[PDB]
Amino acid sequence: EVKLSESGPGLVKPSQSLSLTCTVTGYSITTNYAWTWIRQFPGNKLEWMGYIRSSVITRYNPSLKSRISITQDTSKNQFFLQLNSVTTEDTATYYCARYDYYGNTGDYWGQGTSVTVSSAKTTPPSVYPLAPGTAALKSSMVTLGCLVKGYFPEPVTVTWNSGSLSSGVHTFPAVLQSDLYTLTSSVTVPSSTWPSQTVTCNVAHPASSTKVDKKIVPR
Amino acid sequence: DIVITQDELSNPVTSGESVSISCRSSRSLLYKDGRTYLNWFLQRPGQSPQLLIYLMSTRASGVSDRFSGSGSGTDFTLEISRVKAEDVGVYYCQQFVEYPFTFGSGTKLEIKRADAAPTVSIFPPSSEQLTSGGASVVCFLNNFYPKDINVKWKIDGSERQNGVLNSWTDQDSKDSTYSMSSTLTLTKDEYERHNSYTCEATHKTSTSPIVKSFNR
Ligand SMILES: COC(=O)[C@@H]1[C@H]2CC[C@@H](C[C@@H]1O)N2C
Repeated sequence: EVKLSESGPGLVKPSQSLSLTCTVTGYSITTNYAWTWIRQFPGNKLEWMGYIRSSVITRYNPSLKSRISITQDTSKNQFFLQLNSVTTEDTATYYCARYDYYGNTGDYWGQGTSVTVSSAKTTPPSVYPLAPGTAALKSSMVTLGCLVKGYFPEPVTVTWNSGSLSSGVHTFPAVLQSDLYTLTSSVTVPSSTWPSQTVTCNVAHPASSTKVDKKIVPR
Repeated sequence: DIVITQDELSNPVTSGESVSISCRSSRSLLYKDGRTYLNWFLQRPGQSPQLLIYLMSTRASGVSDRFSGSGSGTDFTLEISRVKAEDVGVYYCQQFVEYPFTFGSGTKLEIKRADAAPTVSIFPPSSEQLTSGGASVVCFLNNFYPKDINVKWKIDGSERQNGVLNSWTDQDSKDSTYSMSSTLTLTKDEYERHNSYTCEATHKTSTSPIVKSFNR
């Protein structure tokens, strides 16, 4: 079917201009559909921003004023979003979607791309291993984990053993502090398996272009 | 413009029962064509919204027949027959009659399940973090129900409240449970000054607090 994917810088300095791209595949954007941009603020409040249709029809949210501009490129099949003079107030996750006449969107939404407006500098995260200090009642489960600390801005994706281990995994919401994010993730496996079979955690921080893999070893 | 109000549910519901979510508009959403433009979406933790119903009572494609909408021109209801654990998340309604296409504040759905006691795991600072001058102690309290929980840290037996940061997850879509991680962060020189560090969790599933601990 159809697929939409938003891309763009996850960090913008206040006063500046924000710019995101939504690349469609499997379907042409030069169709009479409302190719729209929507955003979700911290608190989960959802807001409609605007849309471009039939390549030359654009409508916008009165409230964004005249700092919003929605354009496209038929050759590459992508429409763009541009928002002038952004303030922290604009920090949020941006989703592109395809609405039709009757408000139906189907499964035609992008994965959303997080944008943060701030003056702070991008800082990659430091990954630390969480092993058990001592032993415990084996012949059951063992819980290991990773600690991601001091990264800016959101987000960071954590996967275990390159993603080939998804059950028994728990990744917690990042908490802010001194304008620096920190979060943890746990994973639980049969004691009989660790540390024989090694267990790593991968942390990718797109904002800084870094990816870390950390093996959890016995202390 | 139009103001859409969503009411919160008063209590977690029982699996296999019928649930109703309500949304109200300060302006009628009926259009000159006789159609009522209201959309219902479900958004699960870490996902993009998902259209469920549109045109007030029409099922999006590939959506369970357990979901259905009804209403007037200003009062709407999403009915979920035989609610399943995979249905938790946040339900929003959107008006599609006039600019801007206003969204609803959202309604959260919680599933009732068997009370489970937390699985506590405490971990000490990594040699990597310590060679940095920092030191954090982590404690995971996994897969418990209900969500109400209280954690308490103690250094050398004495209660501590400075440096702790808690992060609760949302209700699991498979086993309906909740999980929390508490992190006690102190400076390295401070950590080398104490020997005992304990994590104490007080849940309804027991009078006595589950206490995990270690000694430097
Ligand atoms: C603000 O204009 C709209 O929402 C239009 C009208 C006409 C049909 C339906 C959807 C359109 O986008 N609306 C009731």
